[PDB]
Amino acid sequence: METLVYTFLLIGTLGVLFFAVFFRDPPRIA
Amino acid sequence: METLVYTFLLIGTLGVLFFAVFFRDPPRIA
Amino acid sequence: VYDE
Amino acid sequence: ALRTRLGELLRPLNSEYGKVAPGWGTTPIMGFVMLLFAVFLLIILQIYNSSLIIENVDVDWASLG
Amino acid sequence: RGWFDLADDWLKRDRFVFVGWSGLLLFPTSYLSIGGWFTGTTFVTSWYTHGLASSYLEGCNFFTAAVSTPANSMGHSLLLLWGPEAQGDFTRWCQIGGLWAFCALHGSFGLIGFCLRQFEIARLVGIRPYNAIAFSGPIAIFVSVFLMYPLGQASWFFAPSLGVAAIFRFLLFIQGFHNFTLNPFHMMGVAGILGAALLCAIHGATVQNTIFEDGDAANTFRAFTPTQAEETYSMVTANRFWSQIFGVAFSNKRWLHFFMLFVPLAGLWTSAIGIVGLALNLRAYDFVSQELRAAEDPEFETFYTKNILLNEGIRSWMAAQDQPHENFIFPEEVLPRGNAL
Amino acid sequence: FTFRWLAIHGLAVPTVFFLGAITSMQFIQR
Amino acid sequence: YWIIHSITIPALFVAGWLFVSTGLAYDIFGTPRPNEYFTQERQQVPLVNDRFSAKQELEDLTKG
Amino acid sequence: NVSVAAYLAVLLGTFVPVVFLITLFIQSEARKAAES
Amino acid sequence: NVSVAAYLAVLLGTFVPVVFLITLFIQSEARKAAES
Amino acid sequence: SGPNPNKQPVELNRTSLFWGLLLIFVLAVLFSSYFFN
Amino acid sequence: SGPNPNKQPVELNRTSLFWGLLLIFVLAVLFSSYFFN
Amino acid sequence: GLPWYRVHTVVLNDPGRLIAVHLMHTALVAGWAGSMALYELAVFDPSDPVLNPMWRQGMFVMPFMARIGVTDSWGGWSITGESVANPGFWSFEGVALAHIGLSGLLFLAAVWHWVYWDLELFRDPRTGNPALDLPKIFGIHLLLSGVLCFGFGAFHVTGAWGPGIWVSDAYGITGKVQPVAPAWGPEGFNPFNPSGVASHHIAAGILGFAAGIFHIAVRPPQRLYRALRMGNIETVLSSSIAAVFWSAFITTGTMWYGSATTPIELFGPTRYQWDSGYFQQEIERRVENSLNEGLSLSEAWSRIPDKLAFYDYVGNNPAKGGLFRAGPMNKGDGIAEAWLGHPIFQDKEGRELTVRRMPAFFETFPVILVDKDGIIRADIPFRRAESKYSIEQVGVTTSFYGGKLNGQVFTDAPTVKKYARKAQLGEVMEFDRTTLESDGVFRSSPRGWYTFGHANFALLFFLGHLWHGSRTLFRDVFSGI
Amino acid sequence: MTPSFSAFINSLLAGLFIVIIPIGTALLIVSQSD
Ligand code: CLA
Ligand code: CLA
Ligand code: CLA
Ligand code: CLA
Ligand SMILES: C=Cc1c(C)c2cc3nc(c4c5[nH]c(cc6nc(cc1[nH]2)C(C)=C6CC)c(C)c5C(=O)[C@@H]4C(=O)OC)[C@@H](CCC(=O)OC/C=C(\C)CCC[C@H](C)CCC[C@H](C)CCCC(C)C)[C@@H]3C
Ligand SMILES: CCCCCCCCCCCCCCCC(=O)OC[C@H](COP(=O)(O)OC[C@@H](O)CO)OC(=O)CCCCCCCCCCCCCCC
Ligand SMILES: CC1=CCCC(C)(C)[C@H]1/C=C/C(C)=C/C=C/C(C)=C/C=C/C=C(C)/C=C/C=C(C)/C=C/C1=C(C)CCCC1(C)C
Ligand SMILES: CC1=CCCC(C)(C)[C@H]1/C=C/C(C)=C/C=C/C(C)=C/C=C/C=C(C)/C=C/C=C(C)/C=C/C1=C(C)CCCC1(C)C
Ligand SMILES: [Cl-]
Repeated sequence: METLVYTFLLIGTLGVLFFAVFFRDPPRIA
Repeated sequence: METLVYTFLLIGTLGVLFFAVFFRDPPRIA
Repeated sequence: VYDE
Repeated sequence: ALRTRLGELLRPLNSEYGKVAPGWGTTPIMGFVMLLFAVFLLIILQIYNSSLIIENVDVDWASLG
Repeated sequence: RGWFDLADDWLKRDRFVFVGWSGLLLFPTSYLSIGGWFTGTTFVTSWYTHGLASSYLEGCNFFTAAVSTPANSMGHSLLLLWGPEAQGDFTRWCQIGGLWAFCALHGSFGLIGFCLRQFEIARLVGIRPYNAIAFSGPIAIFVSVFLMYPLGQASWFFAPSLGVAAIFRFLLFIQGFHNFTLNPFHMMGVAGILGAALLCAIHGATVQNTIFEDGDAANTFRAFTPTQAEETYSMVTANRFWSQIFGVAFSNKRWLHFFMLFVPLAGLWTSAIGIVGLALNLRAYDFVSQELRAAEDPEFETFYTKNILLNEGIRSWMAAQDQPHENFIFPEEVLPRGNAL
Repeated sequence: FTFRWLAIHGLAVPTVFFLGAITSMQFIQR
Repeated sequence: YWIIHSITIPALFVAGWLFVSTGLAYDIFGTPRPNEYFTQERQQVPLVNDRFSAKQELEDLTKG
Repeated sequence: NVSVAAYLAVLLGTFVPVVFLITLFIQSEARKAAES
Repeated sequence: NVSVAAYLAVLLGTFVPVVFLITLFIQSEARKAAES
Repeated sequence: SGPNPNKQPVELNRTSLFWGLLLIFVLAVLFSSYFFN
Repeated sequence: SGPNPNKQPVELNRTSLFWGLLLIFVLAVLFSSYFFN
Repeated sequence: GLPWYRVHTVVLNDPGRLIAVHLMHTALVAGWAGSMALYELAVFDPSDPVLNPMWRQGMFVMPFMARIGVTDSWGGWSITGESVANPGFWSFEGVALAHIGLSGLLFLAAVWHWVYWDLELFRDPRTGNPALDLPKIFGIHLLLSGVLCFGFGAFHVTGAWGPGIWVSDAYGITGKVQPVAPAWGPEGFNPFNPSGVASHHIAAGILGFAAGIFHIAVRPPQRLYRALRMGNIETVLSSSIAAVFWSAFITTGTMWYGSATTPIELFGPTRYQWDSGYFQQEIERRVENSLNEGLSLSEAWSRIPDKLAFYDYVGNNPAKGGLFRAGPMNKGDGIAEAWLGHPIFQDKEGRELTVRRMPAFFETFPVILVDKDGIIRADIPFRRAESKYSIEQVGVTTSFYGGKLNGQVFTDAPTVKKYARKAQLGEVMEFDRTTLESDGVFRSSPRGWYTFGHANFALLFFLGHLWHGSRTLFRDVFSGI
Repeated sequence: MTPSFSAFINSLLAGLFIVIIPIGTALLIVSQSD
């Protein structure tokens, strides 16, 4: 069952990377 | 070990009651 | 005295 | 600011904020006491380290009895 | 003015080498530590402590010469020259490894003095003291590895000896007896160090490749003047580049430099936590589930079990000569081997 | 007798002594 | 000055040379000579066993 | 043969800091949207 | 007597809804404080 | 894309927060014995 | 009592949120094997 | 707005809410103490005080309760194993309930101080803006701490108006809570003298009382006030963190190396007692003394107490556990049931063979049997290696003296090599592993866990001292240059 | 007074007359002179 936890953690990390890339705060000149 | 969960749940409910009583939104005439 |  | 009996009782203890003694005050006394404390710490450290053997002293479990 | 004031004025003079109040602790301690290390690697032997030759006088080179740790008979003694072990005899003090304690103690106080020097100089130039907080990383490394680890162990003997091959031995010894690669805090330390090197290289290349054309010469080092209010490289171009190459990029120069500061410091502090854990043999040596699986299944093998076997081989084949005080005598039959498995 | 002078000779008189000692070590029989 | 150095530095280098060639380094620092690593009675590696008798133990080991 | 509270520790030590960060970010965005 | 799953069910079932409500309340209070 | 006109703020008053916390804790107390069986 | 003048608002930008989520998930990945042992 | 890592700095210039948050932290700490004590009581088994002590069951706060007088439970049992007729309120349960009630009262006080933050006491009379006269506060609290220290040393420890402190023998066989008289000579400074604790607390309390009087009466010099930033709370924080990690390092050292304040019956043996064979030498001495009296070997080994033999076991070494090997030592190597007795190995030649003890440094150590001449006579091959000194070949036979197996001799190669493997761990002991599903991997004693936690805490607090001292000394340039 | 105690007190003096006293002398001498 620990394999489920490992896979869940890995995909959560990958999803966090995906959201950080494609949903970041858009840089603008101030 | 389940006794610790039961006691934690009961104490949490009592604390929720305490905070609802003594930290409610103060009623005002508007 | 008092420090400033 | 609320006034209370305990607040008025303890007010003089929190009254002289920023009050300082002139110049170096009692700094040499503080330095001398710090030097004595450093010597004492060195003595007790070297006793536990066994680098210092006071007579009548045995840093060991067997000294318990 | 007062003696202090005049001494403070003299110590704060703009000379070639800033002395300061912290210099009174830094210069003698650091000088004595470095000189003692040179003396130990040049003349002092390790024959009566480790059963080894570690001096240029004995025939060692730069790699194999070291200031070896004291004998395992000394314990966690301060090994003062006037202490009961040496009793004022310089020769016996050097033979028992007291020069290692000399170097370690005066070097720890030299590190403290250098940290205080960074603090002092930062207070005079008027800048925030983010140095002497970065140096807290190396300070923690030295304290955990050279002081806390032997203090948690049997004696100063198991501390790292001050030498190249001695440091390599210490690495392999810790790997064999603790499986320190498997330690998660060491993993965080490795990540911090490698990420800091990555940040240094990538930031240098990014700045060098995003400079403004501020000069007519092909060599662009002259186009930067010392008092330059304008930025010498394009932050917007660098941001766009990494935003569209890596998917994310720095937009704040401040944050970027704080991150380049934070990564190695955090890595060093995590590794220090791991070494402090090792000091009491509280190590992440093995996974219990994997050991149980391998015990009840001879056909179950992973690289972790191979690492366990390698560590066992390291311990068994290095115990006899690495710990001569224990008088380990291991017959060839009990020495682990691949064929023996 | 300046701080630079004293620091230099502190880092020079042992340096030359050790260089001479190591040069002598190079001609030991071994 | 340079003149001074032209005498002090070579003399200091020769003193450093003689500190090793005359055998004074072995006596001062206790480093064993190549012919006195193992004595006739003690063919094993000499190791200190007690911290509080280390001086006497080293005197016994290095006596021969 | 893995432990049991082990799962509890992993899941909670993942969730407790994640929901804290999400709550803080949502609060900050709420302040930004209200002021703007 | 049931496995950490029963423990995981009770503790997560309690927390996931609790932290959701706390986040929503904090967001609402943040908007109220920002607009006043 | 562009600004979405259907965006609306979401509010939960303190009374609602306490009602929710009480409901969740009471449901946990009730169903903990059955989950632990 | 009364309105306190020290109250200040807290801000977490999105970069900080993503840094925190990445740190928590990476620490979980690292220490899960050791917690499961 | 404020970043996430500066939020609590809102209570910096608010003495009332600073007191409130400190009250909240104290309430949390007291509540943790009470809850941990209750959990340990729910877990603790007082059935076998000698072979299943508190330090073998993972008890952490119970040793600290027992070190200064709490030894009985409302369950009619005591740590020493002596049944008590009327326990008394100040049992472990009573202490836990008192700490929980104190946590609740501190929580209520924190709520009140947070709500009622604006008090005239916290505002300077000269300028309305709130302020704290840190030197006078330090003098008052130092006088309070000196009074508490003198009271603890003179009344509690000496037993004049207290229970005393835990005192054990040199080998942790007969220890209990008793009063100690102060030792004012040089003999009060070695860490292994309980009288030194009483004399220390009395003298240090008197000196602290005098120092508090001074720091109340005398204002600081202007030079020190400007140099140390004494009008700033952050310099107090930095100095307190410095003293705190200093004390943490000292307590870590005393716990790891051993002291009169770290009894072996409460925290377990130290690693240096196994390194030097502290209990093995005593056991051999006792056996030799019994033999010299004329007693036979079986009688001499039947004289060795089970507790003393259990102390000479490498599974009780704090340096044999793991970082992620969680739980009590009973979860590690099973619960000890009885001593099997000292084994003696003899080859076909009859030479006494001794199994070399496993050093704490070795996760796996070879099984080696040596005679009085230290010559390797028998061994167990690594895995499946060709052997010339195998136990089946040398014909080693083992005989047990004392314990359950007293008078029993074993010849079968398998049982002899099993007993040799068990004897490389020190005195042979029988364990049951079914009650806790033990895994056979050694755990760490509470001594080692305390040492690890507080050493890491001391290092992190050295980092905190550096950061907060830099903050308070370079405040002016913090927003930037 | 064990030989250890004597070594300790002599250690204290040597630190005063070989490290503390000389190094400060220079600081007071050279600071006052400049
Ligand atoms: C009426 C007050 C009171 C009493 C009688 C107790 C009694 C007890 N507590 Mg509790 N506790 C209290 C208040 C109290 N507590 C509060 C307010 C807190 C919250 C902070 C706690 C938090 C707490 C925890 C977390 C734990 C206890 C524990 C204990 C037990 C062991 C105590 C021990 O070893 O301390 C040892 C204390 C020290 C060694 C500290 C010494 C003081 C230092 C050295 C001062 C240093 C600075 C000083 C100012 C310098 C002086 C200068 C000098 C010149 C004078 C004991 C039954 C332990 C236990 O067994 O669990 C239940 C435990 O783990 N307590
Ligand atoms: C000074 C602190 C301290 C110390 C020394 C101890 C010591 C002990 N405790 Mg106690 N405990 C403490 C604080 C402490 N406790 C606190 C604060 C709590 C409340 C949560 C508890 C609750 C508690 C319980 C409920 C139990 C213990 C038990 C124990 C014993 C074994 C613990 C063990 O094996 O550790 C194992 C530790 C680990 C496997 C990990 C430690 C943390 C490492 C260093 C990594 C953590 C950082 C890392 C980044 C986290 C990643 C998070 C990621 C998922 C995001 C031992 C006597 C047990 C026992 O036998 O008592 C009867 C037991 O059942 N403790
Ligand atoms: C008595 C101890 C003490 C006290 C009162 C303070 C108080 C303060 N510190 Mg200092 N600090 C301390 C110890 C202490 N610190 C130590 C030991 C370290 C080294 C790690 C630091 C490192 C440090 C830094 C680097 C900074 C501060 C800052 C601050 C300020 C704001 C803290 C904040 O909002 O955190 C908010 C924290 C959170 C929202 C979550 C943090 C949760 C942590 C990461 C893990 C959880 C810990 C756990 C719940 C309980 C720990 C157990 C305990 C025994 C340690 C405040 C004045 C900050 C400041 O304002 O200065 C400019 C700042 O930048 N401190
Ligand atoms: C790397 C180490 C380091 C650094 C950079 C700092 C830096 C700082 N500290 Mg901290 N501190 C440290 C270690 C350190 N400290 C340690 C280990 C302690 C003991 C717990 C303290 C205790 C402390 C207090 C109580 C205070 C400071 C303060 C300060 C600040 C002013 C400078 C000062 O007072 O220096 C302090 C001087 C030194 C660290 C030098 C020590 C040199 C000693 C005296 C020589 C000993 C020689 C002798 C032979 C030793 C023998 C040992 C041998 C037996 C092994 C500054 C931010 C003060 C401040 O203003 O806070 C904002 C303040 O109030 N610190
Ligand atoms: C092995 C790697 C390594 C070395 C050799 C090293 C060395 C140095 N870094 C310094 C600075 C720094 N290090 C920093 C970050 C880092 N430094 C790192 C890793 C290292 N740093 C890492 C990983 C980081 C990231 C956190 C910063 C931020 C600074 C500085 O501010 C400072 C500087 O200005 O550098 C530019 C200098 C400290 C001078 C000093 O203490 O006063 C004099 C020297 C003393 C007191 C040491 C003598 C005593 C030593 C500890 C024991 C004796 C050692 C022998 C002499 C030699 C033994 C050799 C064998 C081990 C092989 C020195 C040149
Ligand atoms: C084709 C692209 C291929 C790669 C795509 C993925 C790479 C980009 C990843 C983005 C997320 C990382 C940053 C999050 C946080 C975030 O959103 O950062 C945003 C941040 C930009 O922030 P700003 O400069 O705008 O911040 C201004 C400050 O005021 C904010 O405090 O970017 C960076 O700081 C540099 C990032 C370093 C790179 C870190 C890489 C970490 C990799 C971890 C991998 C784990 C793998 C586990 C596998 C199981
Ligand atoms: C060729 C080469 C290639 C690569 C580049 C390169 C590295 C630059 C180069 C190397 C060149 C080389 C080889 C450079 C090497 C230069 C050398 C060997 C310098 C030696 C300096 C010795 C010192 C400072 C000893 C001082 C003694 C002291 C302080 C005594 C201390 C004492 C001790 C023992 C303890 C007791 C107390 C006292 C009395 C205090
Ligand atoms: C309110 C009140 C008023 C009157 C009525 C009343 C009901 C009687 C009363 C209530 C009184 C009551 C019920 C008081 C009881 C209050 C309680 C139960 C307080 C609990 C405290 C627990 C703490 C501080 C644990 C902290 C864990 C930490 C720091 C992290 C630990 C670890 C982890 C896991 C993470 C990694 C680090 C490590 C160290 C490994
Ligand atoms: Cl392999």
